[PDB]
Amino acid sequence: AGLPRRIIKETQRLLAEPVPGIKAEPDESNARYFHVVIAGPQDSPFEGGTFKLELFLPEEYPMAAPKVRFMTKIYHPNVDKLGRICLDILKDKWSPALQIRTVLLSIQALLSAPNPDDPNDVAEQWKTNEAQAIETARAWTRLYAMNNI
Amino acid sequence: AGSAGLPRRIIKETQRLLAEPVPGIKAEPDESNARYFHVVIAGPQDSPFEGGTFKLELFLPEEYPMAAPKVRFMTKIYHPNVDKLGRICLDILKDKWSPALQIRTVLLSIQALLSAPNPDDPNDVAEQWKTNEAQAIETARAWTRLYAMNNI
Amino acid sequence: VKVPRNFRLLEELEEGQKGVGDGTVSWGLEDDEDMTLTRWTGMILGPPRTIYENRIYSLKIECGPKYPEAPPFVRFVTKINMNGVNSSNGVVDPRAISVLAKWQNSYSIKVVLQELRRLMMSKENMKLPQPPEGQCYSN
Amino acid sequence: TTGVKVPRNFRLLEELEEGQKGVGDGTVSWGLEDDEDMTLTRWTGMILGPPRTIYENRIYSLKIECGPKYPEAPPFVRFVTKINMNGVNSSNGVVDPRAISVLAKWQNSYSIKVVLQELRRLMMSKENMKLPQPPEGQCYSN
Amino acid sequence: DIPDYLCGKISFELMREPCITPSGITYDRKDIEEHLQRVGHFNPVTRSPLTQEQLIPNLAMKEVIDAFISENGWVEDY
Amino acid sequence: DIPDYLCGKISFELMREPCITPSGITYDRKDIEEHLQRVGHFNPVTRSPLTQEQLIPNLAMKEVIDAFISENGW
Repeated sequence: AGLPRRIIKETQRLLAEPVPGIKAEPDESNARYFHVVIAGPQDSPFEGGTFKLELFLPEEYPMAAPKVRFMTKIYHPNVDKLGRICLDILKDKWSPALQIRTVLLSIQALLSAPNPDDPNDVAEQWKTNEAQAIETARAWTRLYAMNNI
Repeated sequence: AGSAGLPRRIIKETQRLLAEPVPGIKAEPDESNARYFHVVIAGPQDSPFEGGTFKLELFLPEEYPMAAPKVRFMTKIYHPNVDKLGRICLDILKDKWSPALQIRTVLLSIQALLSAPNPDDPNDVAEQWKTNEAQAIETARAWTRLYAMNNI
Repeated sequence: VKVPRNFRLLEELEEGQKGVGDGTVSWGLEDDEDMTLTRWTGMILGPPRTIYENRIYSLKIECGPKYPEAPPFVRFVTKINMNGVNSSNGVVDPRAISVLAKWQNSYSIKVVLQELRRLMMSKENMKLPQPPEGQCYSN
Repeated sequence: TTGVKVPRNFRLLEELEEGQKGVGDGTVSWGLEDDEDMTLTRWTGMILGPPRTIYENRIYSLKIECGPKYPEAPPFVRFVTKINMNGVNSSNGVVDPRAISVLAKWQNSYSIKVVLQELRRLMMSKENMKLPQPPEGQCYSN
Repeated sequence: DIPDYLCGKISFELMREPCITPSGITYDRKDIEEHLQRVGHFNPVTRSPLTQEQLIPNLAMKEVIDAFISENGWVEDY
Repeated sequence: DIPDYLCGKISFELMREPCITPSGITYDRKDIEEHLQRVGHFNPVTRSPLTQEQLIPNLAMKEVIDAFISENGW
């Protein structure tokens, strides 16, 4: 789309073969912009649900990290009220050798490995009451995850 | 007894050489021994060795290529770096030797020596070379007629 | 490069927590659960050498689904007599505020919030008698 | 995997050097006849009398010939200095490679240095020790 | 066509100017010089401290590439 | 066809464990190694100084090879 090759190339490989659980796609005439859907990891507090997020490649990418954000609500010690996911590769820790598939993966490990040893309240709670937050989690997944377009 | 047993490096060098041969040198392994090569270097135009042709003979010692090969001259020539026994004087034959060089390289230097006789190694042929060039040429030009003309 | 509504808003957000220190203009999500990040508060201190003299004026700004392509709605919580500030209810007329009226997708909340503060300076209004301090708009 | 036979010429060059460099004792010695001889054929060697034998210190001196299959075949050797010794012909000094063992069973691993010393070990055989020589420093005529 | 093994671990195109790094990864020269002033003095992939002077050219690859630009024969630079 | 480029510079055949050298020269690991304990510390081709610590696995030529191998295996 007038637009760096590395991107075009990352796109085809992702569509022509995407990832156990995850739907990604660009958006018509924002070719840097991707609508994406994680499966609830099997055996995971979010099992049921399915999670809207969005990604985008900023101009400086791959020098800069890709901006990433959940659209759906979700109890998770590293998703916050607005879905600012937080995750070293994403803030400081990013290299350009890593790529979109890499980040899609890590959000996805990220669900089933939730990391509280971080900690934010969900930070507190979620550690101090480990299956007590999973109700919350599940409930949430239940309200917000299931039956959204 | 077959032919090889031989290193694959050597087979290959051999075979490139018969294929694209250096211009003005003939060289050809001894059908009996696959390590010994029969060389003939032709005397370089505008050198003093021009008209003739000169036999040399090369060999692979065992550790080639960690050890240089052996060369010497077998016609007799007058030149600061070949002695009366045909021993050749070349850094690459002593310890500028590298495993990255090879038979073809070695042949090429040696003919270059025929071009660019290196008078100050430091021997008497060398002396006479620096002292008296004209005679020094004359004299090679002449040996070249004496011995290196139609050993055919 | 085309930055879409959401991150572009996410920009202003975090942005708005650093500042311009230099006090004046300032801003804010009105409620952080609002993933749409629709509604926002503003906040503009007085020009000096003006009737506006350090006054805490709160605004609210709304950005609709098409911003920052389209301007955003702005309006005024703290009362003000000021050209194109409807003075029944604070709403700002975008015809009449050239930042809004001629709006650019490069613009934003610091941008508009600042431009009024230019316009408060304006000979236009540094005069203009004011409502009594920090009383203001009913709704 | 063992391997590789040195051809003639570069094997000669070596004996060339070894030959002029060390030597054990002054005990035996060799070098080229003509040191302009690119064909490297003809050599000279020399040996001294060993102790305790009748050969006690005279200095023998020999002639060596290396042909084309050297060292796969042995070299021809004759004495220039007259010697009385089993193996050597009293008319012309020519060693008879038969009967004389290093020559008679040659290895291609052998060399002039070796023959020279072997001739000398033999100057101690008991069959040879006390035999009457001809007068010190005569040479076979030709 | 471009096999992967002939590309940036960062540009994702075919390399004009391959370098290899201490732990020994190649990337096109323009790209990793950039990473090294925009993102950090470490390796894209292993992230051992890494400076630009530690870069070596990887002329072997320089050739595999040309090789290929002639044989397969595709798309352009130079 | 074993094109020359995929060859020990000492060994002259196909490289089994490609490593590259500060001056930027690639060898079959075994060879370069012999070369160093036996003819001495220096780069065979550039004569520049050199030791066995300073050799780097040229992993991208391993792949060129890897590729090329099945696709042709010799």
